[PDB]
Amino acid sequence: TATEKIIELQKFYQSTNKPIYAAHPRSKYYLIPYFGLLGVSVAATLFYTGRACFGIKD
Amino acid sequence: QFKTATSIAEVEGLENLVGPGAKTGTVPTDLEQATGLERYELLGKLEGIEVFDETPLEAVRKGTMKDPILIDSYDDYRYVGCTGVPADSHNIEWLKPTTEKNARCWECGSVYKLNFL
Amino acid sequence: DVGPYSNLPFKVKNRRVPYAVPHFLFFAIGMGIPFFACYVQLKRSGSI
Amino acid sequence: LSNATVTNLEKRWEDLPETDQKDIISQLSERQKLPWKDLTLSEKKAAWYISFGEWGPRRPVHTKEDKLYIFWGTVIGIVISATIFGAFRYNRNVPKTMNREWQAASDEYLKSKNAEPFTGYSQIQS
Amino acid sequence: MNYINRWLFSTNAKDIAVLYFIFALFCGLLGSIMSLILRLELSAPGNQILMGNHQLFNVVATAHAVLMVFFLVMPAAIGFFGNYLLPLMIGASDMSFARLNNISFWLLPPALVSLLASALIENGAGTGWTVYPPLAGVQSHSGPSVDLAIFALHLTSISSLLGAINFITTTLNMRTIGMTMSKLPLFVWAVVFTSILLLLSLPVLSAGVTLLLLDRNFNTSFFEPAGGGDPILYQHLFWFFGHPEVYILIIPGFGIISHIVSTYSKKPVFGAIGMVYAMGSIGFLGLLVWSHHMYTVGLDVDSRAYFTSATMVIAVPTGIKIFSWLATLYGGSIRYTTPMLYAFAFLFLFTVGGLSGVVLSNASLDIAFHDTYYVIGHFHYVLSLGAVFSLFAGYYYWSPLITGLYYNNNLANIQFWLLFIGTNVTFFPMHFLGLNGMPRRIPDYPDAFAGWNAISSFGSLISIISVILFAYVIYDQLVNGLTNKQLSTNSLFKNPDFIESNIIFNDNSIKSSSIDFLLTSPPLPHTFNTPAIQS
Amino acid sequence: EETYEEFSQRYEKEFDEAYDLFEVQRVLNNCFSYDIVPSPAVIGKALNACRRVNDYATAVRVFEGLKHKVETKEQYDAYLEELKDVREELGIDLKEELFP
Ligand code: HEA
Ligand code: HEA
Ligand SMILES: [Cu+2]
Ligand SMILES: [Zn+2]
Repeated sequence: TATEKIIELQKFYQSTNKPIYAAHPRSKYYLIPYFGLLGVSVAATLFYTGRACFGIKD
Repeated sequence: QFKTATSIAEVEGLENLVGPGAKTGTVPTDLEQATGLERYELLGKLEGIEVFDETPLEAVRKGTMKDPILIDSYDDYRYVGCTGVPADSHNIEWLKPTTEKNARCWECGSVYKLNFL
Repeated sequence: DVGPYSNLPFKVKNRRVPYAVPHFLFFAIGMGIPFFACYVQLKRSGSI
Repeated sequence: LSNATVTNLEKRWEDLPETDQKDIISQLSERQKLPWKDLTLSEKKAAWYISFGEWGPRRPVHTKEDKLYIFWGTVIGIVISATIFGAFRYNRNVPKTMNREWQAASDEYLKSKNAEPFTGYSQIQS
Repeated sequence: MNYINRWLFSTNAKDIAVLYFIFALFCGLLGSIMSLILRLELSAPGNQILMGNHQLFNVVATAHAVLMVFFLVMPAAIGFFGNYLLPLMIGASDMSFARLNNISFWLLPPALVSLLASALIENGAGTGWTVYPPLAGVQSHSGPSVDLAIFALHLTSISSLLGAINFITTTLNMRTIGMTMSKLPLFVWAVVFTSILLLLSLPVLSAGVTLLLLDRNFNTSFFEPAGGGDPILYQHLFWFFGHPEVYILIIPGFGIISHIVSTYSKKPVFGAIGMVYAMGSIGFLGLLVWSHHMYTVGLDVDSRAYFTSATMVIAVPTGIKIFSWLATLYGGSIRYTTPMLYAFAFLFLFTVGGLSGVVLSNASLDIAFHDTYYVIGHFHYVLSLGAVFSLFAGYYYWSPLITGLYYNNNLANIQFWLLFIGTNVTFFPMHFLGLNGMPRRIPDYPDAFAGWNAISSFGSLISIISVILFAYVIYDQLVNGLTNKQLSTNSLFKNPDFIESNIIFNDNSIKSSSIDFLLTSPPLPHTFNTPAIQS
Repeated sequence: EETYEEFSQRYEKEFDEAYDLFEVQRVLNNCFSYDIVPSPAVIGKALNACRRVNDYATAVRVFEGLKHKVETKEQYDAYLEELKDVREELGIDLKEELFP
């Protein structure tokens, strides 16, 4: 209702049965791009550090 | 999530410590916004009750097997460190009293019994 | 389940492959990597 | 409290189970309440061996047959390294300067230009 | 999923120490094989194993320095013994910042990858451990090797800073009910005094390394003398980190020895307040001296006289600790178990390796010993025989309590004697080679330096056999370790006294001065529910 | 700071108030942990204390510790010619007469 949803979200984060970082119905929008792009950032620095040990440049 | 406490006589868990709400246009007070183990200290200190004790061991009287020093615990064991009856004579010796056996402190000799609350 | 084989990250008893192979391969890799590095940098610089 | 249960406990005490050990102690503790000079010699020996004796937690850390094991384990740790280091000693690259007929020509040059006057000069090590 | 949330996404402080131990074992194996590569080349005159390459000799020396200054001694002495034992000694449940403990662990496997990849993409990084400016520029090392090696000294710095702030913040406000900060054990004081130097030393190193990077790749000329800079500045900005660092490696060792001397000799430590004041004095006087590593660079004549005076003063607090250890071992009863063997071999060899430091402190005598193998023989008697011995003693002391599985005594004794003999054969003729005049960092030498180099190549093959026997000791500990407690009475923490009967001793077995040896031995995940009480 | 005539009164008072075997062995263990050897009066109290709690091996092990605390052999035999009516009344046998 009003801007004091503080007395409402404190009855939700308690008794949730899910972890804190994935409890709200908004954490999809933060957690899907971050873990999506992290698996590209790590998979690009393990291709350019093995291509470079063989002497190949760009 | 349930009925809110007013004193610590009506606190049967974390389900009684949410509280009322603040009003629109006011900097809220700690009695209007606190949930967990923070509000429990708050309801203790506005009466005079210290929830988290910081008082050390009894260093007045010794320990006989007939009349032992009673150490209070909510478990079956509690670690007790003896350092003397004038409180700094004995060195630091640690002991574990249990609900089936009493510790006896190999240097000075005090006996400790466990009181299960 | 607290007990003498509960705080370790690897399983030791009641295991399909016996523990000697994962214990030996750890030390084999640990004492075999810095010879591979010397082999690569020797072969990149002409000498055998 | 028979003689067979008490006599010669120095060779049987570590083999009895822990329910035949707590009966001998609880039968010598109602025999010590009697005034002494009424105890047999075997009970006096057993009461000393049960509490103050070389069984259980009063064993030594090192026995006589363990120091021999440590000594002959260190020797077969030194012999292996000598045989490994010998294999990297036959197969060496020996440069031309390490020969006796080359280290005797160096001594004449070090003798003409006076070098090491006080101690010694000698480049010969075969 | 329960594997991930408990050994990868962790909060418990005692479960990160075991991961630190597993990492430290690997990073101490790699450097030891790299040292065996070096010592098998410095055997007889000529070019033996590395065919003609004087690169891939300096790279091996650099990577053997870095993997055991930064990746073995610090993770063992901070992660395995500091994270595990300090909450149990002060009586806390966990650390104050647990996620910072997790990041302080997990910054190190990305630091190993960059260092191992600093030796495959190019000639390599043969700059030495001290990465001096005018050699490590873009005229000798032009490639991604030095850059990826000075990015492995940033992540370790961040990890050490985040661990030190956690250690200081925990011991201030997370103690039990009856402990002031004068009843603390000595190991907690050792961790506090190393954590203050970790705050006060690492910004200078980070600044100097970053300015070297900017000189290499953004053409800034801080340390190039064609634009108005001096290389000597970097030396200042290195060695202000360098001498705190070498006490960071040795202060957590000292306290460990104290516990063993307090335990297996059944006496309390002689003068504990003098010992904590001595550690404070050693920690403070390690920051006011840094220029005794640089006496030949061309300093003033009135500046050498200050740094000879301020260096020999550090002998006075260390003698208090040594003589107090002797006074503790004097009166009591001594039983020779495998921690006390390493304890006895530490009080003699630290003295021998430390008395050489007084000879090198003089500016007149440093003209004959600088960049010479006397320095190497000085600091190997203190690093390999002072810190690694303390680590082995700490492992053989605290491993039955942590793990719950005992070990064979005889094989541990054989390992100790092999380490002793081989390491005393290896580093003693380096003094003779130094006094005769052999310089440092040379693959090939004149033919006069041959004979002692034949003897110092023999002890390394003895020490590697001891490492393999240590591996078998760990394997015999993990398998059938429940049945290795009745073979010997070494498993007992304290012996029965003269008047204490065996029947009385079996009822009351453990007598201690800390909380450590009264726990159940697997330590519980949540070990304190109700608080501990001290009078 | 403690003198002989205060040591040999304080340990008599401590030995004349023990109630169990743990306490007798506790006071006996820290009596032989100073620079002063125990007096013949203190050891005479310790054997009566071992008699009240009814233990035999402790009354033998007291005389064995005197052989290690005392510097020479003549002083040990000077201790045994004055603690003789205590031994032959209670009945305590030494270790070298039992041969255990
Ligand atoms: C491992 C840690 C460590 C330790 C403990 C020390 C200990 C000391 N070090 Fe340091 N030092 C290093 C790390 C360490 N050092 C390293 C790694 C190097 C090599 C440099 C490199 O190349 O990067 C080095 C090299 C080094 C040098 C040579 C620098 C050069 O090559 O020119 C010097 C000289 O001033 C020095 C100083 C000292 C001194 C005076 C001590 C003293 O603290 C030693 C104190 C010990 C005692 C004195 C024993 C006490 C016994 C007593 C009973 C006291 C009796 C009193 C008297 C002797 C008067 N060290
Ligand atoms: C960290 C301290 C340390 C350690 C441990 C060692 C270990 C050894 N070092 Fe030293 N050494 C240095 C300090 C150290 N060194 C430094 C700083 C340099 C660089 C100098 C420079 O760059 O200018 C150097 C370089 C160096 C060189 C090259 C010198 C140069 O190129 O100018 C040599 C060659 O003789 C040598 C000798 C040895 C030998 C034979 C060992 C052997 O002892 C190796 C065998 C190792 C073991 C005996 C211990 C194994 C450890 C574990 C497996 C135990 C794990 C612990 C737990 C389980 C808790 N070292
Ligand atoms: Cu220094
Ligand atoms: Zn006490």
